[PDB]
Amino acid sequence: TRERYLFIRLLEACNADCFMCDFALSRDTFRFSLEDFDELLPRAVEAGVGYIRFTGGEPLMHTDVAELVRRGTDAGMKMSIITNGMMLPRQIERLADAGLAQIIVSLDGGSAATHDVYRRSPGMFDNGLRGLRAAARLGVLPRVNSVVGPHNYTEMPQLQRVLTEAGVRQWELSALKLERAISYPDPDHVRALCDPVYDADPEHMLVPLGKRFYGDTPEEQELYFSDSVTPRASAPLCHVVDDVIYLDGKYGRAYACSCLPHREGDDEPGGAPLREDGVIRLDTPAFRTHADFFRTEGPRVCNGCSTTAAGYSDDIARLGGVRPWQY
Ligand SMILES: C[S@@+](CC[C@H](N)C(=O)[O-])C[C@H]1O[C@@H](n2cnc3c(N)ncnc32)[C@H](O)[C@@H]1O
Ligand code: SF4
Ligand code: SF4
Ligand SMILES: [Cl-]
Repeated sequence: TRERYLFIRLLEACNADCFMCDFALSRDTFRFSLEDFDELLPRAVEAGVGYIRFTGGEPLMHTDVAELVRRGTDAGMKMSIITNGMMLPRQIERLADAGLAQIIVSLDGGSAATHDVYRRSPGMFDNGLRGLRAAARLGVLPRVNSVVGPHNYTEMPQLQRVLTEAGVRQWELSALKLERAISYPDPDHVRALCDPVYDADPEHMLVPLGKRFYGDTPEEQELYFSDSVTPRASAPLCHVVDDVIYLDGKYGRAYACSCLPHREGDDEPGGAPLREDGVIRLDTPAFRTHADFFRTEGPRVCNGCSTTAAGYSDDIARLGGVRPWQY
């Protein structure tokens, strides 16, 4: 059984104001605690977890994030953090010294003049870039997450060159996800500008993980551009739900992947309880029931999947295994 990924949404509070995210301007007060993490760590070890990725709102706003990285690393976990990068240059040295194995910075444009507008945070792009360079110089694996849609797809060729030159080693490029329909004026022009990004030489240009954000097959691309269904795990089964646990810290919920799958006709909270009788328990029968539904139904019903997760599941299907840091 494979090294699993544990996501912890440490908090919802954030310091940015992204148009597409429910946590924009959140001052929410929940903070996943060091005490919660100490109870969780042995459960994660015995559940087969080899990676712990902190996310939420903005993990660098969590005052204990470096200590959480320390304790995770001392238990043999590969620690990762997803950040908008605003505070990354100030904290990257302490995070690297605490054992941080990977930093993920979210960049949604090819320059400060566009990214800082989309996140309404002047200086965020430059600080993210600084932090990525410093992370690489400190031996931390640098990855970038990008959310692409009709508003920024023309910037992706430029962002590819920026990331390549900066020494970023992984790049998730995945579609904007919204409740409302998302339409592009000219899908052929999206392919015209972004096919060269995926068709670049992977040893000279950084090529995104997994599937193309608009789909790999004509059928996937038709479905993305016409009915706003994003690419998802293909074939008959989604294998991500065996290797990923996502903890919504604030509520009490564990999900079987980081896109937090929800049944259509289901008002109840998604996923499964993180606690049974106030005790943290992973892979509970309720969780396995949740994961089993999407293992078989995910490829059919999931509308908010990511390019990274879809390519991960497909490699398990085609090759029976994944490389390190493929999620
Ligand atoms: C919710 S953020 C939290 C971590 C950190 N604040 C950051 O932005 O990197 C986690 C990831 O989800 C992405 N994301 C947020 N809203 C999205 C949306 N509506 N559609 C697709 N991705 C989204 C962000 O760009 C980010 O890479
Ligand atoms: S910085 Fe991250 S958590 Fe904050 S609003 Fe943007 S995507 Fe959401
Ligand atoms: S297909 Fe569904 S359950 Fe599987 S990784 Fe994608 S969003 Fe998650
Ligand atoms: Cl890949």
